[PDB]
Amino acid sequence: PRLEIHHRFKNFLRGHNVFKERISDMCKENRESLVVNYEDLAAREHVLAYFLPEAPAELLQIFDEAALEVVLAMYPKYDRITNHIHVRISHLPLVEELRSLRQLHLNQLIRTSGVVTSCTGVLPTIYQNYQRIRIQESPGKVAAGRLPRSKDAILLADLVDSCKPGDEIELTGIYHNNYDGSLNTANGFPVFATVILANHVAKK
Amino acid sequence: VRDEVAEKCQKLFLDFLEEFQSSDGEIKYLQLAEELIRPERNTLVVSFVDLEQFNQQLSTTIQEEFYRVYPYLCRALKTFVKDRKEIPLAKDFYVAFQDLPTRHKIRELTSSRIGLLTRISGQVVRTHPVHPELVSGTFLCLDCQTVIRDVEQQFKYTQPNICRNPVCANRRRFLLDTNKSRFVDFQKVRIQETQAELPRGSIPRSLEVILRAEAVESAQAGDKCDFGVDGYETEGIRGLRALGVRDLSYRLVFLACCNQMTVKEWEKVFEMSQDKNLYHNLCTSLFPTIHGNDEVKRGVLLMLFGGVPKTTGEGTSLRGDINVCIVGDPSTAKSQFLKHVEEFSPRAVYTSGKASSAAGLTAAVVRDEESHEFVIEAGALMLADNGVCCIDEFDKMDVRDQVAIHEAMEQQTISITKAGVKATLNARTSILAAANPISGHYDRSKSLKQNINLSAPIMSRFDLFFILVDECNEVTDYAIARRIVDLHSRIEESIDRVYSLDDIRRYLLFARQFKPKISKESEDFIVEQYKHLRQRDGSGVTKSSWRI
Amino acid sequence: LVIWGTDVNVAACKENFQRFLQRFIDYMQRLGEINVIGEPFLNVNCEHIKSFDKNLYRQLISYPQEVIPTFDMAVNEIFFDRYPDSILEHQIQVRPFNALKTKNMRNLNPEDIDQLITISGMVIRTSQLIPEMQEAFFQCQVCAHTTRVEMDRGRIAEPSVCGRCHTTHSMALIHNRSLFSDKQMIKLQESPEDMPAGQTPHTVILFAHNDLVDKVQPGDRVNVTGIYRAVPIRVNPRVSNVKSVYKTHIDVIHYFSEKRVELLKELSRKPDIYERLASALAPSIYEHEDIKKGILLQLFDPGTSKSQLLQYVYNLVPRGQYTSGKGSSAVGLTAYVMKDPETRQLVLQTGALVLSDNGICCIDEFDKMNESTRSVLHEVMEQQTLSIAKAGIICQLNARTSVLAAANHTLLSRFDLIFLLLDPQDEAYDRRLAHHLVALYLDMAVLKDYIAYAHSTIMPRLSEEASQALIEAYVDMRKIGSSAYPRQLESLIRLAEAHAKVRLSNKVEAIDVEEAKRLHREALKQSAT
Repeated sequence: PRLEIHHRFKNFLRGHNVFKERISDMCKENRESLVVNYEDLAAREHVLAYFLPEAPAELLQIFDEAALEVVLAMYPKYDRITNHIHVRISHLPLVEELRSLRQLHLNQLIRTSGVVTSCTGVLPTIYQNYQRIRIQESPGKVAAGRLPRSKDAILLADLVDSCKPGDEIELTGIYHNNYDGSLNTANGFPVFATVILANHVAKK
Repeated sequence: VRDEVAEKCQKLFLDFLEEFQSSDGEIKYLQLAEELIRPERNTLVVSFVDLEQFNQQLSTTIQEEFYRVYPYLCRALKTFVKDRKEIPLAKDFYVAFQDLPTRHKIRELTSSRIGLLTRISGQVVRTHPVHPELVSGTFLCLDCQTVIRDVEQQFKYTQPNICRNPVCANRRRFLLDTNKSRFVDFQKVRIQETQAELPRGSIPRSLEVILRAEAVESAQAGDKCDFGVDGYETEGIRGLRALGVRDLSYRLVFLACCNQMTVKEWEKVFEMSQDKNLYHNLCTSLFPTIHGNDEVKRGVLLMLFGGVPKTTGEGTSLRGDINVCIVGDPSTAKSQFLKHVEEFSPRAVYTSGKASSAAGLTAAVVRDEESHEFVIEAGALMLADNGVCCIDEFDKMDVRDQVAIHEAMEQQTISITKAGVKATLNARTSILAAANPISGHYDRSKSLKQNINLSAPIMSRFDLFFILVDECNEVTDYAIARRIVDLHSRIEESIDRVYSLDDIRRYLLFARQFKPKISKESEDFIVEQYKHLRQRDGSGVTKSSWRI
Repeated sequence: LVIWGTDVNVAACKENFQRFLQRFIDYMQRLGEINVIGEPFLNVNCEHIKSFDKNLYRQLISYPQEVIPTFDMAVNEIFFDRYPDSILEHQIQVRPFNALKTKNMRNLNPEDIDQLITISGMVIRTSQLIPEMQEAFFQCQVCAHTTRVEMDRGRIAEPSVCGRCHTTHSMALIHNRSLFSDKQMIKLQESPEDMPAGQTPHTVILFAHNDLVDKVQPGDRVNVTGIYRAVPIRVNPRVSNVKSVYKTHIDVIHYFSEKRVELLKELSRKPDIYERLASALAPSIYEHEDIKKGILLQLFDPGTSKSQLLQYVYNLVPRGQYTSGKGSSAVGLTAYVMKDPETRQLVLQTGALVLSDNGICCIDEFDKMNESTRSVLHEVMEQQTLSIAKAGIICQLNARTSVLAAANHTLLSRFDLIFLLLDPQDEAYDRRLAHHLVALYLDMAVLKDYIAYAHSTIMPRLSEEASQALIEAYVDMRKIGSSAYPRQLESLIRLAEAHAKVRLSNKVEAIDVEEAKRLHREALKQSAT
């Protein structure tokens, strides 16, 4: 929880041939997002991907703080198209599935996977800034066929609607314990309650 | 006191606390240690056996000092990793003891025993969902100061009220550094006092004790328990009131974590095991006041007795329990007796049959949405787990049990479903059954179908059926209630037994520990006769019901 | 030296009582039974001792809250000197039984506080478990010392003496041995059974503790001693303005006729009281005497003499409760399950049937009962108790009672019995009925004890005198048109139960069974088509 890396990372956004090649990749498209892999950060600097359990939430703020800058810097064309970036980072190895879950592993940016048990694709500004999707994982086996604690995740306004009911896909996010339903102000996972913020998705 | 007790324990602990037996010291601790870090469970046990040798005062003063010895021994504990930088990354632990010489009833878990050491025996009841409320942390006043690492913790809502500037909560405070919090883990569940122990006039006791993280999802409702200040601002200052303090005072406060006679009774059991006529030697002792129906009791006798196949085809472990019916006239026609008879046994649950609002076995959490009527308990069925269920009036099962038994029989479970909630349970117990038919005995010429007046897919499932047809047989009936008056003949009579209605309960205790298995031969007479059974039944013989 | 607050001298009668415990002798068998066995907790009576000592005595009720301690001391002064090498940690606190003639707490004074008392009441309900705080300790601030407060002996169980530092109980209480206190509310009901009616009696704010906790059950009958307490009612806990009434709550500290009989004996000697009392019973009406009969036994067209009779039963009897369907469901009997909304917590809410255990139920409108109710009575009658598996108290409810009703469902089978008020279609009988009214235009209290002493004393035995006859009987009762091999026998005995519950004879013959034939016969006949 120190403060230099913000400015550095804003400069680290300026392993970087991929960035130079990815910044050109996205683009005139105007997609309001930015994607990096756990290899991409460490390929440049391994200090960065080390933040992902420790300050991913701020790292997202950092990445958002920097992604606004270099991109509007690189392309002021975006000044008239939404003037904002909401990042969409890539794989982040490891993966805690549906019953690999730990209070240990929370408040952390992780990759995992899960399958729609329910979705709110067309409905939700807090709620309107995201939506909900209810989730579990497994296939059929006798032991795996046992009922798991379903994942109930939120999609923060950019990964939204890319997940569809029946999608056995790969959910990356930040995995918080902000289950403020503790005194009637949130939802979260069951027993090992984790408020998971969301960062990446696989395909239908 | 708070500090020395917080400290002096650790020394007496730590030297005790390097796993002692099988040679001594560091090796056995390391097994416990290496077993811990690697799955990242953070759990151990501390046998009360070695301690009372070492120091029973510790083994005692726990009960006398549990509630402030904890948060320091808790804190010193955590360098099992052999590295102090890897301890604050840890979230929590849960430990246990071994071989406390006591437990206590709930009524024995008293005000003068609240909070204390708990050997943990009883009845899981009326479960809940499971939440990690916050032990310690901050919401410290953004306008003036940041973290103070203590708030919520007890079952409570906010904490911190000592010595502002913002530090005390005579000031606003709500935002929580949610990244910084001991949201721990638990549900609240209403553990009953087991009626199976209880002296008839009882009225059980649904203790609202918790299953926190280590205790979690290991049980189901009906089942085992195997678990500096401010100011000198003193009492009496204007403004202070106890109603902010009492609601816990309104509560539980404790919690939990995860022989000649033998041989003589055996000898009589051995003699009984040597005893011929044993069914008759058994029967009337259990079925004293029924005439006829010697077959019907004969199974019900056996219906008591179990015996299981495991899974070896990788299916389910197969049925051992039994599901048989007695069918006929109106309770007076004593099927009531049998339900009542069985009661002379434990592991035994007893309905008002079915015409009974008693909505249990339609399970649901009792604090769904503000407080909720339907309870997490199919003690209608579940509560006899590894016992037996006894149901009159089974035809009045109209819906909620209706499909319910079907799978439950079949699967020994209760797939709960709410579409925001969903579970499955386990009920491994037998189903004693009896229900009246349409309006009477008409089955002499009418098909069981609709004479049973129930649904094929369960009557089919019933292991057997039996009958109690009523008849005015003066060749007998002169003698019949001749019994019953002689059964009404209380004043100078006592009902003759073959033997106790206890030893039997110890026989069947003695009986099911023995196991059985058929020879390479015995299958034949199964086959040749099951054949012959099907053979006559498959050839067009006069049928009672197409089952085979 | 004095306690002007209660006017007791320094021990003020003590040394009379120390010798009393040794001078009572004819205690002296009991004086060791407490120390040597280990059974504390004296259990006195309405203290008859007043033949011994009045200055000891008059005090007994008087301000004895400062005396019972001295007793529980003074006993122990002697008792610990009697057998100090026994289990002497069993301190003794007295528990009187059938205490002094309480003036029916309905009537007791505002004054009547420092007063040992007893109930003549009935239970409405118990606390179930809610005990309370015991002793204090705060933390102060010179390096915060944890400061005994009510842990400090000599201080009081006040309100606001414990206004801070809850863990300094609420954890420390475990860590410091004050494990919280102990007290048990109950709602009882004073009920003199022939109260003036309308005006109604006093329920109870019981609270007091001891591990006689729960040894009084809901619905219970009374043998119960206590002491008064009360507390001024704040206009608010937030304020000191005063509701000037003190909130009563009670320290539980509990544990001629022969001439009438001779008259009864004549009535017992009298041979046709079954007819004579029948001629006396429900006298208000002409024929249907046959109906009138079984009420005695059972004691043992709308309202067309009916509620009258049931009210005759109601009137005749304390033990019973009149109600009916169609406005008052099962709830007016039982299973009214509902909360104290002032506290928002379910209660075993019930009714008349809970008033009816070892009683007689006067239902009406039995035709009008639902299946959401009346499945109760499907279950009740086959039980005589009622499983209440509910939120706060899963239990069953012994309603070992009696019932009767009538209306204008395959389970008439159960019933005690009711009859067919049909039209004789005889103007003359109407005239006889009219004459019965035109003529219209003691025995009870005798009855009231006639029924009683048998309910007190008598126990029939149907043995080989006439146990055979039952066997001879249901043969005769089944066979005509050949059901009585069903519990008709158990009814028949329940009818033959009566005449020997009559007559003060504990033993039975064919007569005193045989009457019940005609009853069940005529009852079968009138109910037969």
